[PDB]
Amino acid sequence: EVIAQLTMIAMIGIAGPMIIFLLAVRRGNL
Amino acid sequence: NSIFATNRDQESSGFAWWAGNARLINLSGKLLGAHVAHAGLIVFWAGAMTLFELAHFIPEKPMYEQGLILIPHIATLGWGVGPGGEVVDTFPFFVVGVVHLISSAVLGFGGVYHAIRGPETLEEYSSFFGYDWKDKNKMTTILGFHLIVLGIGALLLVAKAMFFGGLYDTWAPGGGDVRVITNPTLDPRVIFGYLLKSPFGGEGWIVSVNNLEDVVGGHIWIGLICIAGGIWHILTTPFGWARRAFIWSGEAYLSYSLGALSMMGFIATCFVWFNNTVYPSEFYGPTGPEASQAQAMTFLIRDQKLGANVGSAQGPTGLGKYLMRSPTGEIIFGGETMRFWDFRGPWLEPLRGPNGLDLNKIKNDIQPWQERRAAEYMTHAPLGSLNSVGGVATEINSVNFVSPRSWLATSHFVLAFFFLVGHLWHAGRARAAAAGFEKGIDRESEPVLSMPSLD
Amino acid sequence: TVLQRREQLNLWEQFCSWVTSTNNRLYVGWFGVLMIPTLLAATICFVIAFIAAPPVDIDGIREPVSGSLLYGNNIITGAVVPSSNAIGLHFYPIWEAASLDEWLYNGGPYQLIIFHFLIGVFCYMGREWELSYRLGMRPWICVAYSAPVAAATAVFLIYPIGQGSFSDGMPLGISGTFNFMLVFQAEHNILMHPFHQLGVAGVFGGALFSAMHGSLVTSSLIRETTETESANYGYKFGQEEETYNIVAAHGYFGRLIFQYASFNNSRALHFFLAAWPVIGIWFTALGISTMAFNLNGFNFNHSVVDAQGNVINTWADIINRANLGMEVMHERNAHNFPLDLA
Amino acid sequence: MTILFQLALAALVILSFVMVIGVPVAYASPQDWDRSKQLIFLGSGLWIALVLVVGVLNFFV
Amino acid sequence: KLPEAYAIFDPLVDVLPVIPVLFLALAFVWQAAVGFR
Amino acid sequence: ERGWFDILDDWLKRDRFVFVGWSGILLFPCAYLALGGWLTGTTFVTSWYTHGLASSYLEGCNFLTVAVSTPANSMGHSLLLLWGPEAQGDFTRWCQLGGLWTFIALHGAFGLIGFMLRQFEIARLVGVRPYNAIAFSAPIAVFVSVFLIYPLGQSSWFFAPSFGVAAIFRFLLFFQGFHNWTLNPFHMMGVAGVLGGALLCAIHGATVENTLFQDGEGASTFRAFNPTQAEETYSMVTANRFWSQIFGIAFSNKRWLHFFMLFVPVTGLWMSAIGVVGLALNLRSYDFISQEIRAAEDPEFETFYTKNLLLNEGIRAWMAPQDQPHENFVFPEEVLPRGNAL
Amino acid sequence: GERPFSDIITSVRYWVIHSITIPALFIAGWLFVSTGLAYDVFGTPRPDSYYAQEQRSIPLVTDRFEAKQQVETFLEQLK
Amino acid sequence: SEGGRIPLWIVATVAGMGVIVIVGLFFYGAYAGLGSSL
Ligand code: CLA
Ligand code: CLA
Ligand code: CLA
Ligand code: CLA
Ligand code: CLA
Ligand SMILES: CC1=C(/C=C/C(C)=C/C=C/C(C)=C/C=C/C=C(C)/C=C/C=C(C)/C=C/C2=C(C)CCCC2(C)C)C(C)(C)CCC1
Ligand SMILES: CC1=C(/C=C/C(C)=C/C=C/C(C)=C/C=C/C=C(C)/C=C/C=C(C)/C=C/C2=C(C)CCCC2(C)C)C(C)(C)CCC1
Ligand SMILES: CC1=C(/C=C/C(C)=C/C=C/C(C)=C/C=C/C=C(C)/C=C/C=C(C)/C=C/C2=C(C)CCCC2(C)C)C(C)(C)CCC1
Ligand SMILES: CC1=C(/C=C/C(C)=C/C=C/C(C)=C/C=C/C=C(C)/C=C/C=C(C)/C=C/C2=C(C)CCCC2(C)C)C(C)(C)CCC1
Ligand SMILES: [Ca+2]
Ligand SMILES: [Cl-]
Ligand SMILES: [Cl-]
Ligand SMILES: [Mg+2]
Repeated sequence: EVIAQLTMIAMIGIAGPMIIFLLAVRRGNL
Repeated sequence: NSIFATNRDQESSGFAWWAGNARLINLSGKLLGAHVAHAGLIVFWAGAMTLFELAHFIPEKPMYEQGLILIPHIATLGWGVGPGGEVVDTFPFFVVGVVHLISSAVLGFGGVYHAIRGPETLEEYSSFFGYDWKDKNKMTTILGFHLIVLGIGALLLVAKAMFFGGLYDTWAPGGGDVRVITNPTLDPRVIFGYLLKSPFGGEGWIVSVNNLEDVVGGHIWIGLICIAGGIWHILTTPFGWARRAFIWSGEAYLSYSLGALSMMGFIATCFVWFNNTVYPSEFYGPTGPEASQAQAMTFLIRDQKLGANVGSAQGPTGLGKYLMRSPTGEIIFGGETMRFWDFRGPWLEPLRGPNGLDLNKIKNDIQPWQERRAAEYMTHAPLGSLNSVGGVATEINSVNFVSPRSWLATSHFVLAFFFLVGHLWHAGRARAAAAGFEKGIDRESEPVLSMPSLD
Repeated sequence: TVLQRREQLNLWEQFCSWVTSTNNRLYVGWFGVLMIPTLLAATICFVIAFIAAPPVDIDGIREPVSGSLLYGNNIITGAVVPSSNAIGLHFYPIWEAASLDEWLYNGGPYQLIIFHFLIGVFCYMGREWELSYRLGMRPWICVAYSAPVAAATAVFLIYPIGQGSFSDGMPLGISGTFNFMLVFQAEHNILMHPFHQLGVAGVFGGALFSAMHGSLVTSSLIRETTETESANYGYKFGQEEETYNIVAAHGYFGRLIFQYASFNNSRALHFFLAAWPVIGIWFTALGISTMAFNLNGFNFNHSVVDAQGNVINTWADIINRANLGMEVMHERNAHNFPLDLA
Repeated sequence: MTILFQLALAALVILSFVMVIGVPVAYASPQDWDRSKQLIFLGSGLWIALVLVVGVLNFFV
Repeated sequence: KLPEAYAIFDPLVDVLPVIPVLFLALAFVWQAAVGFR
Repeated sequence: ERGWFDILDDWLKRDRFVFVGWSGILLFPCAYLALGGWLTGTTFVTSWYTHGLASSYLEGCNFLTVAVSTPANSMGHSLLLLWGPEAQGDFTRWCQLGGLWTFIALHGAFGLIGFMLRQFEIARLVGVRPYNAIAFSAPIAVFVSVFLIYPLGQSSWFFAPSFGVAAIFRFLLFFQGFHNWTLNPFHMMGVAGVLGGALLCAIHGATVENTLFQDGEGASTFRAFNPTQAEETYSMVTANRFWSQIFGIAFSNKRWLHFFMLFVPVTGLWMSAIGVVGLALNLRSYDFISQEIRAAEDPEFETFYTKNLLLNEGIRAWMAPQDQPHENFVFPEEVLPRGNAL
Repeated sequence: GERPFSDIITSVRYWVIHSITIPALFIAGWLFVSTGLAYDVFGTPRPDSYYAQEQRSIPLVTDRFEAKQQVETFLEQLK
Repeated sequence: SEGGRIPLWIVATVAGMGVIVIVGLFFYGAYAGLGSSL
């Protein structure tokens, strides 16, 4: 399932930068 | 408030972003976080890679036709396999993978906690967990704790081998099989004799260990040595001669360990390339020497079946086409594989007598399973391309194969090499920093200007 | 026995002070204590063997190859020939031979030379660290030199180990070097290996950057001489002032390409000059050291196929034809079975 | 005993993804650390429990 | 193959081994967000 | 001033992000067309009708195997202009005939002229001596000798290098098998200059970085440099003593040092170009006559030189039928040179 | 005197413009191949056009001045 | 037209991810369709 594998790595791949972005918005302790 | 308001910048730390982890040298809490989080990465990979291997695993192909390196490690411990290395049960592979993957979440949790939430330095919080790199007694104490932990780890292998199902023994009489080790080799003349063997051909230093009794007994010794050494370092402080010989700093200690791991990496490269006892060829594929020997065996068998008298067959050079003498007289396979006569493997040894390969046994006693094994190993020689085209460099595309031995030897040579570079880098820097000139020459006190000219 | 131990102890300290002295014309040091005898032994044996050694049975098939000048070689064809394939990786010092005549037939000189040589250059590397420490320098010149050391180690030690024989180590000679390269391409397709490609970028780029840096500094030397003097006399050894206008040099190079492609920071520039060739050579040394375990260059032989199934050749397939020509001809009397497996 | 197992493992995967993002954000966030701390406890306890549930339920499918 | 009960998770298992690589890449996302200070 | 020439001169020499200059009128179109032709051909254009080879991403090649290949041997040294008598204005046929090869070679040649004129023009405007241009004469000598003089001496452009990664590897092995180019002392001097230049690049960069003065408090030392500063940023005196004691000799003159960094790779590339000019005429360093007379009379005499010729003979026989398709070589299997078994 | 690139590519105006033009260029290139036009502009054989069904010889150009007509003949020999 | 409103670290991350995707597609193509040897 190439569509499933691509969706999985998309959400996994977005998770990292999402953490940085949420903390930048919250002016967190980056 | 300001971009520079924290201590996590070059302005506060003296280190640029690309050396940012050096900002942690004297921040024991965050540095603890980095270490625990990194251990989570190691454990994560072990778990996730195993599940990937198992998901892709076809149990009726050889492991070494499937790009597997972790399942061979589990199978060597006797889990999941039976006679000849056949996979009888994949659930142990599944368990190892899941438990590592689950454990990596715990380590990652602790690592992230200590890295960004817990106390940044530990000394104010706890004298036990706090430390100064310059406190030599505290350094040998933590060293000692970890020596004890390592010694226990070595005894877990022993316990597996002797009390919890045994190990896979490629040498088991009648054919490779899982075997419980009941008589580990304890005689130190044997155990430490390995340490004094030449590393050159026909000797091979510790890489020559060729039976599980020596392997298990060696781990009994290492376990007790490490536990004893750990107790020693908890109860002692470094002697004067050691104090004067070493640099005492975090970066110096890092450099010692880099040199140590580099050495171990090179040792591992040679182990997986030459040893077929703790790296069974059933799981890892034949060694380079093994597959070269197996080709000679294959055409000896074929040509002898056709009527050739392989003992008297003179090759084009005057040496035997199939059989010749080593420089000390032993009967060995001919052709280029003359270089590989130190090879030993369970499919070949039934043909070996006191003087080497035995012509009578060669004429009368070669079994079909030996012909099969030699053919299999000849055609799974550890040669192949970076894009995993199996064969010699001139091979056409067709066979998707690079031996696990090549993958494991090359990766660990590369890693061991850069870790030697890192040893030199950090050892030189630690010396310069302890002496106070790691940032450059003092213009007002340049040493060479106070030296006599050379001429 | 009493204070005699102190007369021995200060004598040891005098020796230590001499060994580590910053005032010897050539620095000795503790690494030099190992380096000096091993390099002398390797040099002396190499010179004698290159001039006078008899032919060597490199491939263990009683087919001795002549390497020395007195036995019919010139500077280009001569070599010290690797030890016999019958020896393999076995350690073959003089005292393992029944005679010097046997030792010479079997390529003993090669092993003596390469083992002393490799100890020598590893200690030469340590010695570069050591003197920098005695002089109050930063320590990493030895790290740059680790690149050539890694490369020498790859061809004299790692590749023989992987292939199971010092008969496959690089010969100590000019034409023997080319032989090693050609057979290497046939057996590993090194040209198609990305670590060798990085090696080439390393040395092409190093030569480019050497010429670039040399030309840019030379272009902006400050006028301190007349036209009848070499401009080199405009610099005095140990002067405090810089001898060229780096603002002028940067102003040139920034307009040659664009401003931000040019270094204005001399320390960044010189780090780049160090790192580029050093990293390229590290990777090409790792190429040899990993093709030593037969993880070889990319293989695109017959990768392109038409709608019916006919192979459409590419330049990779033409490379393959050249590799085949070298494969089938090399060591023409040594193979009895169809595959060259080491 | 049923194939409810597929749900508990799905819950474990979802909860894991939620923790992977939420825990570092909470640890580095200025405000609402009091509320975050109890949630991290609860998420962690539920995570451990789901691991045990899946581990036990494994042997029924 | 994984035990059949877990088979639906095959595409996720295929992707997990790469996650460690993402941690190295995340360090650069983070450093860019603080301006490589 | 006034006068359209001076007004145009003003605009051409404006200080802007990308300097143009009079040289840019030649440089930018020719460089763009050479690069654009290579990208166009490697992405879309075949070599089926000139070589019997696929050579583009469109056909299934990868970055290592794509090329813009030379025209067929039957074209001779035709300029192969789009409007010329071969393609007769048909763009599609022009691509199939190999016209992109001469397009890239000729626009590339004039682009390199433009670039060296750019080095001169900028050096003159900024007021520096034009050593960077002088150093660039070496790349130009290499390009002209290899891509123009060599095929002009041979039968056709077909035997020039094709513009591709694997195509170039093929060119290297062709030169080994047919020219014995590794034996050529002009190539050997080229090798010495390239490797010597990479050595100088590494050693100079490393030496500066490890004899730096402490000019700031940071452990990362790049910030402690100021482009306008008068003082040397590293100690020439300490560097000189280090290398004097390690190696026996050291630079003492910074100007000589940086000139030498230009001299070595520039001279090496110039020497390799001279050798290629000889190979245009098959004027090879192929053999040593004294070696061949001895070996012909004495079947026990063997050197690394005779071993490499056997490899060359394999290369020629195994590679020529597909590499030279216009010759219609059919070599029956019984005539192919092969050692035992392989 | 021109505006810094870092200013340009961090402005919404830049991305408003190029959120249209960059995908348009990408899709045009895609269609240049997927419609097969690339084959005909450059004269590159499709996978079924290297050989005819019976002949297994390369259509090598052997005539300098009638090379154009010679490629024409080789192409009429397919299908 | 003012610079900085889209943070440069986000531009760099998204651009780099786009590079990774497109190069990843090219490596996928090495194993499927033309050039796959199959
Ligand atoms: C246990 C191993 C270990 C540890 C704990 C350290 C720790 C340290 N190192 Mg050392 N180092 C090591 C091994 C180690 N090193 C090795 C093996 C080498 C040789 C390569 C070095 C070479 C080295 C140098 C030259 C320097 C350090 C420095 C440092 C300090 C800062 C590190 C940092 O912030 O990097 C930040 C990390 C990065 C910038 C990323 C680097 C990525 C590498 C180059 C590429 C990885 C590619 C990957 C493996 C595969 C491809 C992936 C793909 C996405 C591209 C820190 C104390 C610095 C120092 O001296 O401080 C005092 C310093 O200048 N290290
Ligand atoms: C193994 C890889 C590794 C690890 C474990 C660390 C760890 C650390 N780094 Mg180093 N670093 C690395 C690689 C690594 N680094 C590389 C490759 C570079 C070059 C780019 C650097 C360059 C660098 C610099 C310049 C600095 C550090 C600093 C630090 C420390 C503080 C981090 C912080 O405050 O961020 C704040 C970040 C956030 C708040 C964003 C959230 C980050 C979390 C940890 C991500 C968690 C993701 C994960 C999926 C969560 C799972 C949760 C689940 C288990 C419940 C920390 C101990 C800093 C330091 O020394 O402080 C004193 C510092 O200044 N690092
Ligand atoms: C080498 C790893 C290591 C070390 C040296 C520390 C050290 C510390 N931790 Mg940290 N931590 C870690 C890993 C580590 N932790 C991990 C993996 C997690 C996730 C579970 C955490 C989560 C964590 C939290 C949430 C807190 C700490 C706290 C502390 C401090 C108080 C510890 C204490 O008094 O416990 C007392 C010790 C015991 C009660 C007995 C522990 C026995 C353990 C649980 C089992 C050991 C068995 C065996 C050795 C484990 C081997 C595992 C291996 C196979 C990987 C101390 C500095 C506290 C702190 O910093 O407060 C300011 C705190 O609040 N840690
Ligand atoms: C990770 C493991 C580890 C580490 C880092 C240390 C570190 C240390 N040990 Mg401890 N030790 C350990 C494990 C360890 N030990 C174990 C398991 C035991 C039980 C046997 C001991 C028993 C022990 C004792 C009895 C003593 C130490 C001492 C020391 C200190 C000086 C060490 C030294 O000078 O070595 C350098 C080695 C030498 C100077 C000897 C010569 C080495 C030769 C020249 C080179 C050999 C190289 C060769 C390639 C090795 C492999 C092949 C070979 C086996 C043939 C240093 C803090 C000393 C100390 O001060 O204790 C308070 C000390 O007296 N250790
Ligand atoms: C300065 C920039 C420059 C330079 C030096 C070149 C140089 C070249 N081009 Mg390139 N080209 C350029 C820009 C340039 N080009 C641009 C911008 C384009 C896109 C439009 C092209 C597109 C292009 C194509 C498609 C081709 C070339 C080709 C060539 C080569 C042959 C050119 C030729 O014979 O012209 C001859 C013309 C002159 C020398 C002009 C002289 C003008 C005189 C002095 C003025 C008087 C003329 C008079 C009024 C004319 C009367 C005619 C009347 C009697 C009918 C030559 C290497 C050919 C090639 O590479 O084949 C392999 C080829 O096929 N070029
Ligand atoms: C096990 C598991 C899990 C876990 C997971 C995890 C742990 C994750 C993580 C993740 C991550 C951790 C991610 C990250 C990512 C990252 C990224 C994606 C990055 C990228 C980067 C880039 C792209 C870069 C760029 C740049 C910059 C930034 C600057 C400089 C320049 C450059 C361009 C380089 C889950 C939950 C699924 C569930 C179940 C299973
Ligand atoms: C500090 C820091 C860092 C780092 C960090 C880290 C390194 C972390 C780690 C972390 C980790 C290390 C994490 C982990 C996690 C894990 C998890 C979360 C898991 C989970 C699991 C699961 C969920 C499972 C599931 C399952 C089962 C159970 C069965 C089979 C199937 C499956 C697989 C589905 C960085 C670099 C960023 C920078 C900044 C700072
Ligand atoms: C387990 C096992 C076994 C056993 C093993 C063992 C028993 C081991 C031991 C081991 C050991 C027992 C090791 C040792 C090592 C040592 C070392 C590695 C050392 C080092 C040293 C150093 C590094 C030093 C340095 C220095 C110098 C030289 C000069 C002065 C200064 C200093 C101190 C820096 C066997 C084989 C049976 C079998 C298999 C398994
Ligand atoms: C020829 C001709 C012409 C022209 C044309 C042109 C001018 C073109 C251009 C074209 C172009 C202009 C194209 C481009 C392309 C590009 C590409 C295709 C790219 C790719 C890239 C990539 C793939 C990347 C990669 C990488 C690197 C490099 C490093 C970093 C990392 C990575 C991996 C990302 C004319 C019309 C005049 C005329 C006719 C002929
Ligand atoms: Ca600060
Ligand atoms: Cl040969
Ligand atoms: Cl053979
Ligand atoms: Mg494809």
